[PDB]
Amino acid sequence: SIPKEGENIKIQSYKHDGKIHRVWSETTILKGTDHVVIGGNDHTLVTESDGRTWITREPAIVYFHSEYWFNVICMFREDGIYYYCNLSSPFVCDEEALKYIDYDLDIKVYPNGKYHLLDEDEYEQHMNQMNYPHDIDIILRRNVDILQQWIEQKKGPFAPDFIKVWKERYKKIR
Ligand SMILES: Nc1ncnc2c1ncn2[C@@H]1O[C@H](COP(=O)(O)OP(=O)(O)OP(O)(O)=S)[C@@H](O)[C@H]1O
Ligand SMILES: [Ca+2]
Ligand SMILES: [Ca+2]
Repeated sequence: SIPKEGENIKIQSYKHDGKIHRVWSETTILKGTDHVVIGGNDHTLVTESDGRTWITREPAIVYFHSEYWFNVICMFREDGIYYYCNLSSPFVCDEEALKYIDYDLDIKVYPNGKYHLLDEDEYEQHMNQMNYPHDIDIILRRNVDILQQWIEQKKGPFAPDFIKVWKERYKKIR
């Protein structure tokens, strides 16, 4: 169930109601442990819930954790490193894909370190429409606070040395 280094995997995101949200066709595995999966992708096909497709324009390093309710996408744009963080179930991985539930809230981090919590409106609507249990609401709000602290502390994928190591490792394997 732990992906191997050099493996190309699919990533499948779902909503709480079981519907597919988004699928990324190809991510190369850089690190696979029981707790952490790091991958890189570049010009991967992306499929939306209506089947519509688009191809990513730039490389990304992706960070998944088995014990935290978020995952982190690290983007290399012309004026520096952008992060897009999903609030989410932790991941599971099987032969089909690395899989998680998308829980609406998102955090964007700019090259200057500024972060913004996005999609409180999306979250409120979906939590009512799909009847998220109280304990999911508590865990997600706890994990928003944990993720803001990781960003402020430059912990995990927010460490500049993390970016140096994995961006170079992906450039070599690709
Ligand atoms: N797994 C991924 N691999 C590569 N790029 C990704 C990945 N996930 C997100 N991105 C990039 O991160 C940015 C935001 O991701 P989106 O696909 O917009 O996700 P999202 O923010 O969860 O959207 P909503 O709120 O569900 S419509 C875009 O630049 C994406 O290309
Ligand atoms: Ca999201
Ligand atoms: Ca969202």
